[PDB]
Amino acid sequence: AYTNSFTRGVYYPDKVFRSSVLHSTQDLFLPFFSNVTWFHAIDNPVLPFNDGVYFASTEKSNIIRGWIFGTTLDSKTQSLLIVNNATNVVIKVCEFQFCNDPFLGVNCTFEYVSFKNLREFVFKNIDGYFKIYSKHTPINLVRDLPQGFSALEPLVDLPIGINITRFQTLLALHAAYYVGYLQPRTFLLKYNENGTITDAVDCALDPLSE
Amino acid sequence: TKCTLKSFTVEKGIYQTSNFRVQPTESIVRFPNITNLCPFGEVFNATRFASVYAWNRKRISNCVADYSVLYNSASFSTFKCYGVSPTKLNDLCFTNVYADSFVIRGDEVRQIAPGQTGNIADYNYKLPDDFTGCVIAWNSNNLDSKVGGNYNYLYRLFRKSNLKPFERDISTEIYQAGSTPCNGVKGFNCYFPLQSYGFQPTYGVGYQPYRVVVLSFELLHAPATVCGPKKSTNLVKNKCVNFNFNGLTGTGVLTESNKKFLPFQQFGRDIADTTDAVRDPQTLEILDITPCSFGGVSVITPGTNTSNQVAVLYQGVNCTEVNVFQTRAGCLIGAEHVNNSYECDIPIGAGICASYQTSQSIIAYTMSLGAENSVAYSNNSIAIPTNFTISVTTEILPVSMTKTSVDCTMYICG
Amino acid sequence: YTMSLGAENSVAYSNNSIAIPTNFTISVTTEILPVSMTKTSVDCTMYICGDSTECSNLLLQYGSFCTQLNRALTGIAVEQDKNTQEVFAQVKQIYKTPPIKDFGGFNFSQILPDPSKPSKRSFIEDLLFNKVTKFNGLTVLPPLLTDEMIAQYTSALLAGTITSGWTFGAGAALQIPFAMQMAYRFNGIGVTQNVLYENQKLIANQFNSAIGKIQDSLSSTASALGKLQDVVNQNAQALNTLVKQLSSNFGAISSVLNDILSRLDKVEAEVQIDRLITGRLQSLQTYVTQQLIRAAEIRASANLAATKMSECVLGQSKRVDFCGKGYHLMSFPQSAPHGVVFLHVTYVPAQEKNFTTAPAICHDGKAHFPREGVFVSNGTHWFVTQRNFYEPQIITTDNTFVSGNCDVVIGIVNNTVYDP
Amino acid sequence: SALGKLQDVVNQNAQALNTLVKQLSSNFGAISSVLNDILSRLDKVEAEVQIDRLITGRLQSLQTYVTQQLIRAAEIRASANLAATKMSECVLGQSKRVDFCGKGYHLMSFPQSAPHGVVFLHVTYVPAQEKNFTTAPAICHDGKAHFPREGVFVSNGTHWFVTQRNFYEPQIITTDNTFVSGNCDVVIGIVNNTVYDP
Repeated sequence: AYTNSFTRGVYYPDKVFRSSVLHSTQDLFLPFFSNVTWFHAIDNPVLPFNDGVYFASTEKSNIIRGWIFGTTLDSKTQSLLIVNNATNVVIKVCEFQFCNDPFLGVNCTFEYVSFKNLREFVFKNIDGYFKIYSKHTPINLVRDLPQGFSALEPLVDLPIGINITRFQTLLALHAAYYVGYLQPRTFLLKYNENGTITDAVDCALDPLSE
Repeated sequence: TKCTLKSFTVEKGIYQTSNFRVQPTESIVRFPNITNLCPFGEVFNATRFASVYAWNRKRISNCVADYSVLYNSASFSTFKCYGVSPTKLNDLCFTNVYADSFVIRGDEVRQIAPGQTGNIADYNYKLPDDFTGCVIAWNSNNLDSKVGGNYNYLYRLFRKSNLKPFERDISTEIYQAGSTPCNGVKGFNCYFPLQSYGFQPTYGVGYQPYRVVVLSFELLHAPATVCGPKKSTNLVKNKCVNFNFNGLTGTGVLTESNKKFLPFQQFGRDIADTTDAVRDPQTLEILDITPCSFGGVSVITPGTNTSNQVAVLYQGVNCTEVNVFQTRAGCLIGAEHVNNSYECDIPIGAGICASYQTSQSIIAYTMSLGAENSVAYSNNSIAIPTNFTISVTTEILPVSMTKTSVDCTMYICG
Repeated sequence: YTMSLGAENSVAYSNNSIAIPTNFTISVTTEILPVSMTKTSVDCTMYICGDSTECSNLLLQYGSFCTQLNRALTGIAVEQDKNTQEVFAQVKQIYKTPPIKDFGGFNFSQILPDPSKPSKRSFIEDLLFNKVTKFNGLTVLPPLLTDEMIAQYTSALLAGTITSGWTFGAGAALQIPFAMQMAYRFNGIGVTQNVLYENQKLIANQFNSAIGKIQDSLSSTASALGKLQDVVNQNAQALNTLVKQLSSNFGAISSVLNDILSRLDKVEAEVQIDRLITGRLQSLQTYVTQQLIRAAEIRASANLAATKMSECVLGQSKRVDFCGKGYHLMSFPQSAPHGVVFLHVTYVPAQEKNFTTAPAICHDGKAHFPREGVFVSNGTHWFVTQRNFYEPQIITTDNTFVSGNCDVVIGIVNNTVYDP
Repeated sequence: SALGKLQDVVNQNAQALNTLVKQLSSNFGAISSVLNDILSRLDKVEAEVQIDRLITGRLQSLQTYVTQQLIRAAEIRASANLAATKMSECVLGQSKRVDFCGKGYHLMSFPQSAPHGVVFLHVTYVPAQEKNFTTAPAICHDGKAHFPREGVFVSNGTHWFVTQRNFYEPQIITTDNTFVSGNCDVVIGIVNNTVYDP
């Protein structure tokens, strides 16, 4: 099952204000208009991480609550954990094995806490500086992602140094969601007067985009 | 002017000489209040470090220190730096520091730098060749060696392939050194990948242990979690000043900002991508860097043969920033304005022209394009000239130049 | 596809026939030329060293490169005034328009100085000025002339050109009525002056209409400013490159000059800054070289414009495809950003008609010839006409001369040449 | 000061050579700009590096000089093309091109040599003494319209005359100096007058 990625998976490039500029960079990005896998909350498989990921979920009961990432995902060594515990957000790298089907029933070197509802995220590994970006909004559709622009906003950099080869999403249980991979791509951007990006081009998309 | 033109005599004209940058009025310093002491004392007096394949990436953050305690320290047998000089460390600010630290024999300490080779570099700790940081060590035969050999210290002697920059690997699996298919079994061409030093206190320097730290440095646009011991001033605005924010030196008008930032933006940047707006790290004040006014100094003069007097055009300047006369072209000091208009003489810009005249002074005026003339036109008017003249205008053209030649060889090499 | 070279046309050559036109057009053909680029200047020390005194000293190792860079951009900057002045300030006196427009039909109003507006721009010049689209040691100097002074010169040139013919370039503006002016331009291209008066109402209305069509062309056509907008874009593009070049490393550890100085010992920073200096210096020499070449290129267009001014405005050129296409009558300058626009006014024949011709005629058995023009017949009678308009005149004593007995000539014919 | 163009060319060459010389004093990051110092203080394996800086610097100054010379030579060549054209148009003939062979209606020109240049003395006409008159683009006589074979029709009030277009020289309108262009009706601003017949 698929949806099109459209121009989804765009995120803020650096911590710099610029005045309305048509700026450019090469970075890990979601390939424009790629088809990307569609999932039904009947299923939360283990997926590769590869270079980096886009994830998004279309919800109203908000069944999605987190992700687990790492080498083993069974906690036999460190494995990254993220869970939005409602008003708050847990992050850990724990070797403690939680439930072997990993849902909330309705030692760690790091441990911390901070269909209309589309929640969107982007994840990448850079020299063990693991960077994450985000957005969430109401939308008027279940089956496919919205075609309009927005640059996702930084959550964290995690310089934790884990070999994240695999990951899986996490739930609260007694929705639909979508996943795809980033690629090193040359890009063009459109800032505004308030230091804020407002459109972008994947140069690697086609000869016009070049 | 005389020095710009490298001569004691100068003709009538208008001449570049300098740019008057309105001077930086004071030197601001601003840093995060992160002034608790860094654990470098515990690092450089550590009880021990790890065996070198498992080198300690000890992140150092959220603190400050006087590095002169360290770079003048009698502790070190080795103290080296890359992309930085140690005298500057007390001015520096860093996003993070990482004290990549371990024990090895003295013969392998020379492997610990960019471009270096051998199994400690290649199978235990490989630097980026694009490093920024420092390499520090002390001979530890006093503490790490023991009689009968201290075998608690180890290194990777073998691996299938060399380490990438900052790669780390704890695997104990048998190294297949050749055609023997090891299948987890040691033997001929099937070896354990680690080796133990067995440090005896009687060993010579080549086998004597060394405690080692490599300070890997991170410097990026995010707030400086580390600095040297240097102390902030108060903040200042709306004046041309010298400044530092978060280790970044700069100079400009620290204007109040109409430039709305996003919350995560520590800086804003020019078309040049040079820093162009800044945040006070403590006061969280977004400052907009308007340039310090930088007037090109066009000196206006008759010739020194004629007169010693002068006028000055600071190009693009408003006179308040510095008798005087403002223009669209900038601030004209020392000329005398005139309501009349004549033909131009020294051209200045935006229709302004000047000359020196009689009580003598340099007048400045808007130029006259010429005599103005209403023609006697109609549907029936004519004029026809009853008399005429011959005339002899003289036209001058260059047609050649002096044929030079150079032996590039004898010119360069004599 | 293979491009068309145009549609083909086998012209029907013969030893015996001519096509001679019965009607024409007073079409107006626009032309555009650059005259100046933006007067930049770079303080090479400010650009290279950015107020690092350390760098500012170190640069003396490279000696007089920084002075000759200022000198070269100064030389360009000076000759921009020269270009702008030498195109427009060709007229010696600021002629001003008469209070009444008694031209004999020609509705100049759109290209004149606007007599109501506070600035002397024409209606068409306003469309042009409305069509067209730095902090780090780079600077832009002002033009010497103001944009309104430029309008006074184009106004004056146009006013002399209206009130006095071409005479105001070479003498006083000897006044003569504008209908007599057109009769001279006609008299130039072999069109006998009577032909103007014989068609004046129509001829003026063609001009008026053609002017209106140029307004609409410039109003509609976003590409019309192509040459002038190109010159602006190239110089903006060059500076934007020269600014972004500040950020190249040239093999230094950083392209931020202050950053090196904020990390390093002088003994290191000398080597690093030797790279940046050599880099920024090579980039600035590159820009200056391209500006010198582009300034020579603009100076060709400035000499070309100054000549188009000296010929097409201040006379009637004999040079085919110099003052617009075809049998040129007159031209008007209009100002623009960085450049100039010419309206060229030209007589173009349009309605052809075919005829029989003989290069000579025999009446006394001696050969007669056209004192000017061609011998022609439709087959009913023989006539002579001037070259570019079908005015059949009876072949007479009055429009011919004789050159001996007929024997040598070929295609010659018998005809009854009349004597009054 | 009239000869400023030629003196400027000489000054530009002199300025360029003096610059090219003076750059030999610059060290370009070498310990001395005198080549013999390095060769008399240092020894080959070290000496080469400083010598290579001097080579690089001296060479880049020479590259710059040659490049400015090419551009400057292109300007002089454009000026030589202009001169060659004025020689052919103005000296080997007379120019129809207004002001090209000097300002005014051109008569003739004389060349004179000068160092690195040429000068022309352009002999030109300029009109000098206006009289105003009234004018009409045609005459009507005997129900025929008349036009000048050459010249303009003018009046001092007291008389009407044909005259040549650029020097006042009046003559009476005659059947000889006029041509007829048909009946009287079509012309604007035409006037009644007698045209004489000899």
